[PDB]
Parts: sequence; structure tokens; C-alpha cells
Amino acid sequence: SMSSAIKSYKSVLRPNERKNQLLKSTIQCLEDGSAFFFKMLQGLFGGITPEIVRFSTEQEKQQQDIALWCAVNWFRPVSQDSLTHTIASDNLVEKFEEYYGGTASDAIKQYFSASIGESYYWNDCRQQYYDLCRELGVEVSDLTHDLEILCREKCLAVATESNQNNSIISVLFGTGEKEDRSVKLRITKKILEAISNLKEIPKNVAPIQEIILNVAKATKETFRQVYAGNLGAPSTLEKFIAKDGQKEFDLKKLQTDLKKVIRGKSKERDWCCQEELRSYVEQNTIQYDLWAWGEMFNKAHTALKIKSTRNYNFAKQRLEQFKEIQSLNNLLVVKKLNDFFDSEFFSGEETYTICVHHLGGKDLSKLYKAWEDDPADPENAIVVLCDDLKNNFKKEPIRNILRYIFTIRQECSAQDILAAAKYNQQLDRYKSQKANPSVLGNQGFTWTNAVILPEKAQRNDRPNSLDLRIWLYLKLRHPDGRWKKHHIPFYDTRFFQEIYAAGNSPVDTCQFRTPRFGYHLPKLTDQTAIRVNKKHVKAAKTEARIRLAIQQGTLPVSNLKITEISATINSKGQVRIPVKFDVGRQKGTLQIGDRFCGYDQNQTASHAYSLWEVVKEGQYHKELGCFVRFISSGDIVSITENRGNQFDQLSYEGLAYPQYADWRKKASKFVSLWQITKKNKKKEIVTVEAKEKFDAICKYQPRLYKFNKEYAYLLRDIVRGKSLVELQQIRQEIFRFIEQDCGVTRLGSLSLSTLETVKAVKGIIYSYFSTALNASKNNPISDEQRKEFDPELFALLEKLELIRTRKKKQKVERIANSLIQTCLENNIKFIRGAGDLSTTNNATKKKANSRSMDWLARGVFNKIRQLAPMHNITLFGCGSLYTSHQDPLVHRNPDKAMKCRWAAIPVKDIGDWVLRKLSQNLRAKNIGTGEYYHQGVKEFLSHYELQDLEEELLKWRSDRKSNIPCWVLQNRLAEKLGNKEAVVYIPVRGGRIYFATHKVATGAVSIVFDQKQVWVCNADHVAAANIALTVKGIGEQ
RNA sequence: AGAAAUCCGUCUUUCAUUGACGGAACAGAGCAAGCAGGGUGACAUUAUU
DNA sequence: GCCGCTTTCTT
DNA sequence: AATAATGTCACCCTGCTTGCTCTGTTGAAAGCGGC
DNA sequence: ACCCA
Ligand SMILES: [Mg+2]
Repeated sequence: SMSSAIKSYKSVLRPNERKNQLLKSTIQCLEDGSAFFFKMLQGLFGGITPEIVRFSTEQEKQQQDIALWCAVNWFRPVSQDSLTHTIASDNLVEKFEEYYGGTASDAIKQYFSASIGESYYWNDCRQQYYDLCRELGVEVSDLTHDLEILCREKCLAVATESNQNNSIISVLFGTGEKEDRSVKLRITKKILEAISNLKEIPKNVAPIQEIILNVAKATKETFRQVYAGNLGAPSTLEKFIAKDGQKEFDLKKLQTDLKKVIRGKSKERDWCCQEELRSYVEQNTIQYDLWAWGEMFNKAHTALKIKSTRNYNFAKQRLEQFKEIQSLNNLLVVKKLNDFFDSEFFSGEETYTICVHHLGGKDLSKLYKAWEDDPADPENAIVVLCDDLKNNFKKEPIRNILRYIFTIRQECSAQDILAAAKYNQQLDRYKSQKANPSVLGNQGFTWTNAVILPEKAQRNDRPNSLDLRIWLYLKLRHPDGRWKKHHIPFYDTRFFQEIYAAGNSPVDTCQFRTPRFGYHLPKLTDQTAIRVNKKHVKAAKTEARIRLAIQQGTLPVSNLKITEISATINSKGQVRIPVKFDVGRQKGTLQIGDRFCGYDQNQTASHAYSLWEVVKEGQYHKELGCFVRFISSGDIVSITENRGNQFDQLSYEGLAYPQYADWRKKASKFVSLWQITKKNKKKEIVTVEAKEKFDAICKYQPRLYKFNKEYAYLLRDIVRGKSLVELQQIRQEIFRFIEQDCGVTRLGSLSLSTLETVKAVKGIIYSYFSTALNASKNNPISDEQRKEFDPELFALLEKLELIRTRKKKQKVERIANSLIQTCLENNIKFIRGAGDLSTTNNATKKKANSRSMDWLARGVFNKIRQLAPMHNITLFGCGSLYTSHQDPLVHRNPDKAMKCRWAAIPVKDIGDWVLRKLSQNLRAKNIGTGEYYHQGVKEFLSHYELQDLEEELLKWRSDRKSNIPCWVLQNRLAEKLGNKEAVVYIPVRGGRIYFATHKVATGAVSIVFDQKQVWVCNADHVAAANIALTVKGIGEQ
């Protein structure tokens, strides 16, 4: 089978005033018709029966809840605009049972008990269906009969069975001549009876073709006429007759197809209310037009069906969450846990939900055992817990809660305490959970065959300026009600460059004239002579480069074979153009010669890729069941040049320290002039010279962008206590920092550090507004107040946020492009990546959550997933569980293999942070990764002959003054490695070195460490290799 | 069928009328968190009397 | 063959 | 025994901000009559 | 576990 993809383009229409009136009026007409279809289909779907759902559900492998599918169509949370029969939440179960003739399911209970937003109210759509029957003047059962026909013909979507596009318009209201269904039904059943009791099953299709022709009394040239009356798209049976007599025959496939045809054409389309419905629609919309009625129907039907499907799934998920909540409801331990706030440790006035992460989670057990281990005197067992449970990611537990839980350890078990906390937060999430309202929405309308084909375009090409217009030929509705086609232009130099410009190449032939699809435009020259308005030069440049290419006979012509292009337009005049293109044949399973890759996402370092190949002989991998060979690894990079100099937009950290003295200087000059104020417990003002903080920032010689982020924090600190008068000089300093020289509005890469810098600058302006307007708990301040006080600076707030948004969008796009070019350059057909990565949650520290919000791991994954099929590259999502620590080609080849990560530190640079990490890893005698870090330190001590230090390391605590200082350990390693510049390998979490069994990273070199031969590899490249060699899917397998 | 238009964006103490470059989009609903001030409440380190 | 309409299609 | 510096953790508030997921859409393929 | 001082 032939796999394809979709690219799209997007711009704004530029009609003249007359055609603009026509277009806006037509769109308003379509929108009014869409609203009418929305209300009417709301009622119609309120009319469905359990039989209709059963018939639409019957052939589905997963069993379906017919009652829930009825409920999500009979009762809908809605906006005021489609609210016709308001029903109180209290009577939902009663009225549902009345309609269903049976007691409500528990999932339906959960659907009805769910919260809905402020502006949505429950609507009884079955009552609306009854009133619609009255409005049409037809009996309820007659409209139900027509509804059965519509759902049977797939004109409407019911449950898991989707609609067939907009065929409802042609089927119910069409003016033309229909199929002869009885002929088809009879022929189909007699061939199925001719083909289900064969005494020999042929391996080719020819005897079957002969049987079908004999059954239909037809030849191969007449079969379409005989079977379908020459009407409609070719059926499965026609295509079967058409194929070469030598193709392999699939009996089960053909029988399945014939069964579908028999099922779908066993009954007539014998309408009862066809003409009433058609008069109703024509009266409440416009006169019959298949396309316009289709557009109205599409908008309304899509809205309703997505909401009802979502509510079905949501109700089932809600029932499961409720069952879980009811299981953990041990109810006396729950109340002891929550009696904390009434106990004598909570000295506060405002309570909060006690969560599992407030209790140290799993590790609570350890605390428990210590209490029964060393009772009566607890407290230091509490702090050993807390101190061993510090992370830069996880929220740390609350002391007073642990203290209080000592008081009830004898009766409430750790099992049940954690169960109670989990119950707490689950219940909280469950009361908050909201059902989904049905709303028409703001989607635009699609004109079919809307774009003038590029070869038929009307070009007013000047020798020094190409015609850059693309014209739509749209049907528009005039005030008298007649339709007429009109020409409307628009500009899109991307669409012009990739598709629309006329190509004149003898041999160049490509899908899209863009670098990632293999085409590079020729460069401009000194004889190019661009002279346009400034706000047009970039677009102009593109035009020029196309002109030159046509001038050289070098511009390729699109090989896409476009016969029609649609255009989607909204009320704002925006136009969207989709282009479907074939990407090639659907790949089979891995064979020898297929190349695959994996990629690793990081936030302070580059993303990494690892490229592998399936081979005939060599390294066997059990999980893959084949021989593999490592090709190469690399950093994911997106480089642009400035007058010869290269910059990686994804990772550039800015100028080195000695390079930005002047900038630094001005900051210094400002900060000498100011102090930082602060309020003492006893309220009193305490000041500090603000320049000490600046010196602390400078001492470690940061690069420009970290320096700007830290200086932004310092400016925010300076702003805090000031008067209105002080805030004005500080304001000139703020503007100068933001806009001149190296401020964020002029300099900054796409790196994570730059995004954090911009957010810190926004923090400065926020603090300025809060200080100026005297914000407090008793005086919340607002945006209107902020704009009233200082519109310029408020506008910067918005501008900085827009800068961040554009940076992140560009960065996701560039990361995906870089990986895709790596794959295309190395003929990689398979990409594999973590669909697992964290976003944010309560149990995580706020700073980690904020960084993850700027990290966009999910966005990068989704972008790779969007781009890869455009080159017939298959992406698989996988779990990231332990992918930073597995030993490539050893792990699960055949058993688990894991090692810690390492850092290369000069012996010189080994401080107390190193000793802290050594001590901490040496007590890391725990499950998970810590095992491997404990091992690590062991090897370290063995490799550097530092066993005698071990005990000093185990007692190293960040408080102790008896701690072994760092210079002992530096002196020992200097003794042994010869000098103070010598690299020492220290086992550290997040280290960039991995000691690998095999050469699994480009540039890795072999060493012997603790008498084991190992490859010193980029740890991120190793993680990418692990991801590449993963085979089991995200959830489990 | 009407000569205009950056389609949307990125980088650089370099801002470019020949600098180097990147991108399927859209709608609604829902979920998750962040920030600035202001408050509460634990702990730790410094020192001291 | 184009344009604009119809219909059926289980790929 | 405290008081106070300075610093790290958590938990609230009002009003603003963004990332991500769900369920979809942007039709396919043939013949007709009038040009 | 991913993410990192
Ligand atoms: Mg990594």
C-alpha cells in the first residue's frame, strides 16, 4: 500500500471591496446554516434508540456500552445558544431511565454527576427530538424510521461507526437518480453462495472472476454496467473483476467485503419524512446547494460527534477513578490523617490537601520501621529521612505532618497512611473533573477545487518582477440568492516557492522545492539589485531567487500531479491550503540493510541521535531478534552563519566573559547606586548593597546569557521595596537592560537558558508593577491597573511573552528538521524516541516544573511524529525507563545490564560538592538507579586506591565541621595522576560520561578502569543508543 | 482576474535591499502547571550575649 | 477534455 | 537559655501566563449533459 | 525513569 502525507499553506485573502462583501456575506450564510444544523442535529441525535446503537456497534471487536452511548446523545452539556430543553442535574438519572426503560448504568451515573463549566447547562436532547417531530408535523416513529435509515447508511456517525463525509446531503436531499439496490443485493448474495462451498480454493483470482461474471451474466467489459448501472465510484467487486487474472486470491477478504455489502444493502432507503425535512432545512437555511448544505452539516456534525465520543470515554474513565477512590477509603485512617489540621502541629489558619508527596511517599515505610526500630526518641530518624530525600526535582515532605504521624504510628499503618493520602488527592481531582459541553465552534469552510492550477495560472510576469499572486476561483452567493464564481488573489511566497511558481527544468523534478525535500534555490549576486519597501525585502529576496532559477533554466517543476486544490476560509479572510502527497510504499518489517535510529532529549545539553543498521553477520540483539551494527552518533544541531562564523541556535550560550566587559560595566555602574531592602520578622527594614550580589554573579565568569538571567533576578530584587520616585530611575535602567546591546530583545539563542532569561526579565517587570501598585493579599491588582499605570512597560510584558512563544515554536521546528536531515542523509527509515517524558505535576518542585514547561519534550516528539511520515520514516514511541543507564548491546542481551553515569573533573576542581556526591552515592544502598551509583563509588575507590578514605566519606554530612576536607582527596589524586590538571572520573547523577562495554558512540576511546576494559562514551549518545535498541512500546509492550 | 505582497518565524554586542536559515494547518472542549507581590508555618546556618 | 453537477464508495 | 542575620523548604490568596491531550476536519472516484 | 547542581 501507498502511504501519503499532508503539507499545508496559510495566508490572508485580499479581495477587492465588492468581492469582499460577497465573500463575507457567503461566510455569514454558511455560519448561520451551521448553527441551524447544530441545533437540528442535536435534536436528531437525541432521537437515537438502543437498537440503532446496537446495529451500529454489532460487528465491533470491543464490546460497547449501548446505554452510555444513548446517554451521551440524549443529554448534553451545552451553551445557551443550543439550550432548548433545560433539565436540572437532579432529574438526569430519572429521565434517562424513563427514556431507556431500565435502571441507569454506573458509568452513566458518573457522566451525570460530573461538573460542567459555568456557562453550560444540561440539555435534554430527547425532549428536543420530540419537539422537532412536532415542528416538522411528523409522527415520532416515522422520524425514528428515517433516523434508522440515516444511521444505517452511515450518513450520521453513531458510536464507533463514523459518518461517510457529507453523503447525507446527497442521500437525503439529492435530486439525482439512485442506484438499483436490488440488483446489487441479489448478485452479491448469489456470488457469496457460489464461493463459500468451493471444493478447491484457487490460488489465483481468475476462476473467481469467471464465477462472478457467470453469476452476474456479464463479461469483464460489461460488469460495471450490469452490477452498478455505470453509477458511482467503482465497488470492491468491480476492482476485483478488473485485476490481472494471475494475482493471488484471498478468500476471507472477499467474503468479508461481500458480507459488508450484503449488510449495508439489505434494506431500502424508504423515507417517511424526507420531504418535510428538506422543506425544514430549505426554510431555515438557503435554497438547496449540495456543497453549502454539506459545509453546514460538516461543521455541526463534527462538533457534536467529537463531544459525544469524548464524553463516552470520559464517563468510563470516571467510573474507574471512582472505584479506585472507593477502594482506598479506609475512612478512619483517612480521618486521622486529616485530623492533623485540628491537631497541635498545624499552627496555621488555612488547610490544604495532604498528598502522598507530603509524606515522603514509599519511603514512609522506612521512617515507620525506624520508629519501631528506635522508638521514644524519634525526630532524628525523621531528619535522616528528609535529608536523604532531597532532590532537585521531587517535593520534599512536610516535617509537622511526619511529626504528627508519629503520634498515630501505633494504630495507622504506613500502608494505610499512604493509601489515605492517595485517596485525598484522587478525590480532589475527581470532584473537580468536568464533562465536555457540545458547542458549534469556529472552524472555517472549505471550497473544493478552489485554486487556479499552476499551469493554468494568469501570470503578469515582468522581466524584473515575477507575478506573485495566487488566485482562488470561489463560488459566492449574491443578495438575490444566486451563486457565481469570482477570482480572489492572495500572496504566499512559501507556496509560490515550493509549488506555484512555474518550473522550467530539463531534469529537476521534486515534490516540494525546499531544502528538506532536496532542492536549494540559487544564491543572489551583485547583479541582483533589489529595491523595494523595507518591510518587503525578505519576501522580495525569495522572489528574486526564484526569478534567477527560472532565468537559469534551473527551477524544478513539481512532480505532484495536482488536479484540484481546496481552500479553507474563515470569517477573518484567512485561507488555508492543504496539499496531499504520496510518500511511498508502506514499509514491512526490518530486513538486512534497514537502518534505524534513536534520539535522546536533554535540557542543558544538546539532543543526541544514534544510528544503527541491521546486518547479515555480527552483533546479535535478542530484543530485536537480529544482527545490528552501530553506525554513528551525534548532537542535534541547527547552525546559521554570520559573516562566516557559525552559531548553533539550539545551544549557543552567548559571548564568553572577557568579551562582554562594556555591557557588564554598565550593569555594575547601575548596581553600585542602589541597595536591596527587606522586611525583618519584627517589621523593620534591612538593606544590603546590591553590588555584593553582582560581584557574586561575576566571580564565576558566566557566559552572556546566564549573566543576563542572573542580572534580571538582581534587578527584580532591587525593585522590591522602592518608592514611586525610585522606580523611575530604576525604570530607565530596566528599559536599557531590555532593549540595548545584549538585552533579550536583541540577543539570545533558542537555548533553554535564553528562554529562562526572558522569563526572568518578565519577572522584573511584574515586580515593578506589583511594587508600584502596592499589591497585597487584601489588594489584588489587575491588568487594567497595570496598563493604566504604565502602558509602555505592560506592552513589553506582552512582547517578551511573544518572543518566548516564537522562540519555542522555531526551536521545535528546527530540532525536528535537524533530526530529519540526519535521517535522510543516512537513509534511516525508523526513528524511535521517548513518548514517556515528564511534563509537570504537584509532586515536583516548582523550578523543575517551570523548566520542564520551557523544555517542550512532548512538543519535540510530536513534531518529529508530524515530519517523519512526510519522508516515509516510521516513528515509534517508547518508554524512557532506565534508558540513561542501560549498557547498549548488553542490557537484555540476554539479562539486565546497568551502570551509573560519570563526570570528568580535574583534580584541581574537586570541591566539597564532589565529596557530597561521593558520600551520598556511597549511602545509596537502595533499589532503582542508586544500586549502580553505589557500585560506582566502590569502583572509584578501588581504581584510585582510596579505599582507606571510605569511612570518612560515609560520615561526610553537609553540616559537619569534622568533615574530611576536599584538599585531602585532591592531594591523593594529584599524587596518583601526576599533576593538578589530571582528569578524574567521579560517579555523578546526570554526568555526561558513560563507561560502556562496547564502542557505541562516535569518538569513544578505550580505557581500563578498575581493571575493566570500557569505552568512555558521551552518556547522551549512549542513552540515544538505548532508545534506538528499545523494542517495547510506551505503556508496557 | 485587480501590481501588488514580508504566509509565519529564527539566529548575531555582526541586524544584513546579494548575511545565514527553519515550519502541515485549524476548531472546540478538557487537563496540567507557572509567575509577581502579599500572607502563613517548619527547618538550617551564621553569629552572638 | 473542461465545467459543474450527480451518484456511490467498505480499498 | 535566647535574638537576629540569611538562607533553604513547604502551604494559601488574586489575576494573569503557557504546555499538553482528546477528537476531529481540510474526500475519492466514476459518469452525465452542455460547452 | 526521564530531566540536573
Ligand atoms: Mg540524556
